Amino acid sequence: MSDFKVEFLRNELEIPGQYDGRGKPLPEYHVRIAGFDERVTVMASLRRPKRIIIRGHDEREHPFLVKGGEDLRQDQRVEQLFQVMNGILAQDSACSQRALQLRTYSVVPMTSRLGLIEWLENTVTLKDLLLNTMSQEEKAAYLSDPRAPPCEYKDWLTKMSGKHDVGAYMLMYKGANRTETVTSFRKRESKVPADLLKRAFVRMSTSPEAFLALRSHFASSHALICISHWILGIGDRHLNNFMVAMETGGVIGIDFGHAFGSATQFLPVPELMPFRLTRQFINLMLPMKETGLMY
Amino acid sequence: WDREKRLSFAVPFREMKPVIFLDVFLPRVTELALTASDRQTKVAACELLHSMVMFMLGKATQMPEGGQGAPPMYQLYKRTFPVLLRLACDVDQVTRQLYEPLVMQLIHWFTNNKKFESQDTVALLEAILDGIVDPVDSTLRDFCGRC
Amino acid sequence: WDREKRLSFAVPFREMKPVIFLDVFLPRVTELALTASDRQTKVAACELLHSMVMFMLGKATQMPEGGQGAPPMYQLYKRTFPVLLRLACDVDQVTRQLYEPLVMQLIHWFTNNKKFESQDTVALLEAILDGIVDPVDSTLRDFCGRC
Amino acid sequence: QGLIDENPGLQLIIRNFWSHETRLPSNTLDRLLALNSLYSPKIEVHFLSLATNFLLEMTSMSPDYPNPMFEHPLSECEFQEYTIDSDWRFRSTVLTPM
Ligand SMILES: Nc1ncnc2c1ncn2[C@@H]1O[C@H](COP(=O)(O)OP(=O)(O)OP(=O)(O)O)[C@@H](O)[C@H]1O
Repeated sequence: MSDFKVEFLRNELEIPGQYDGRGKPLPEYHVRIAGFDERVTVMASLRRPKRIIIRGHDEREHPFLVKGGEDLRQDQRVEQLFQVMNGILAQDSACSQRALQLRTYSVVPMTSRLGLIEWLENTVTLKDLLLNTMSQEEKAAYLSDPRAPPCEYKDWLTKMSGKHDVGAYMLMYKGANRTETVTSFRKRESKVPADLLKRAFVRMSTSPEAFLALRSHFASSHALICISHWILGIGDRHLNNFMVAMETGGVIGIDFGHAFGSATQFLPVPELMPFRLTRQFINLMLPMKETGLMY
Repeated sequence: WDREKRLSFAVPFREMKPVIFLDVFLPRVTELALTASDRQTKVAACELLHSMVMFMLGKATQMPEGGQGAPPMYQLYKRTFPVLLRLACDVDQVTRQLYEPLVMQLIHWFTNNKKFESQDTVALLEAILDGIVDPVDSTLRDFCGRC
Repeated sequence: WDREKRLSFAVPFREMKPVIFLDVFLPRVTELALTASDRQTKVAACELLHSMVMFMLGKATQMPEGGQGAPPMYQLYKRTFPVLLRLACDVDQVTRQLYEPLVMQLIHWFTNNKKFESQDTVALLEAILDGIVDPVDSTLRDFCGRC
Repeated sequence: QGLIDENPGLQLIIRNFWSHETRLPSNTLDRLLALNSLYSPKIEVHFLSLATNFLLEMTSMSPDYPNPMFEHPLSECEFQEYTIDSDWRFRSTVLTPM
């Protein structure tokens, strides 16, 4: 990665996977590698993938995710799908009139154990965004200073008859009568701060007209993603697995190691929920339930 | 144009010191200064933007925060430098006599013992080296070359 | 103690803003803060010098001048740092609880990404490494070692 | 002469009497000019501290009196409250191993 430069006796490497079916290509206009750079960092999530940087002959950055050991064949195929969903969405009146499209993005399965997955620049994950709306005083409730889990959940497992951290859920579904689990879940759902995402968009927005619009596109793009993720049975909708496209303010559903029902098939902790409509989204729509614009 | 309010400006009253954040005025004042067809509006919108970019440089140079991320106002500089070029070689001669010297003045300041390494100058350089490219203006490119 | 007046301080009046140059008070206030035998004078002379060295750091950090010679207030720093040591480990416990933390606080600030190369820190280092030598005090040397 | 009086309570009432904006003017020039009338030699050892106590305390009401001198701190850092013993003590008065 230090040794690679533009030199003769080498086929100049066009930037990976930039070729697509959207019109005739103009191949020589596609970016090509000038070189790698003396910079790296590792992402927090369990396979510790890597924010590599490429400089192109355009004298421009392509920050990129290397992911690997996981086979990007599945991730490529779950995007072919999303490209054809943008296809029908652009091509029926009920969705062209609403300007409805997902964002897909480029996977490229560079080997059976790699891909250079494109980083969307000027974006942040929804958990990063959420904590970034908190003050140091509510952040104490995730530093886990008021109780050893952020909300009581891991310790409250003992009241729910579950002892250990992993798999103990396998017991609670036995005696989890509606009344005790709802009333205790409602006590936690009512602990964690009000109006966090309302605060996120008030911070983004210039003025009330710009807020009303930005709100609607987040909730619209979010809505379309969560049905289409359901349609292909994807799961593990963890709050790092969404990004706010921070310029346009829309949601992007980020990754798919558990596509095609395979999230809920895998035994040790079953996923009952088909997709995500949680509290800070209901709180984003507050004066009307999810039965409004989302529905 | 920014994630959090820069330009916090205390209005000189006698009883009190209420605060205006001037970075709400730029998105409209920049459009007036270029595109106002009424000439008297245009020049007054320029001298507001001039005094407001003087305010900008000063407030940044008090070091409201010293790096450790996006330098304060880099996100403004990235958005106001291309406006400053398009508006030096504006037609209106009263505008040109005000901003040709100001861009060269900025261009001097943005080479300096500390600041030559700053992303303030990266934003500046890539603004001007997008300036020379412009697909719809012949006089912008000449100016950006001389810049 | 200096060739030209640093510390130009505009008194907060309602009609007007007259200017005091505070660097005339130091030569007497430093002597009071150490050597005043009346205890009530002593502590009040300390909290003036504390607030006046807070003023000092701030006024220098606005960059009244950025080098190109003796840094502004280096000549004050060279004269006030040895006073600050002698006056942390003063006997009087009300004085000690005010200046032991302040010298460690200064000593943190005077290591930093820009300022670690500054003669502000050379003056500081050579003040403390004259502190450990003192031929007539046993407790100053211990403190300057811990510094 | 009541302006040097031995009891700090009466010393304060006569100070507060002259400080009033009808006894002794509020604009800084006429205050500075008027203070020359607040003298007779029996006060002289105290006078300079009184004249300055009448000028700076005109700032006790000024719009800048509660403003910060510099807007923000030296860099990213965080601050706390504190307390000082200030009661009965000079350091050199209690034995080591106790
Ligand atoms: N397009 C993207 N733009 C920016 N960040 C991304 C993007 N795609 C993935 N990430 C980052 O990569 C990290 C993990 O890799 P990725 O999401 O692709 O695979 P994953 O199987 O879901 O990994 P993991 O389960 O560990 O989160 C994410 O947590 C996120 O920080």
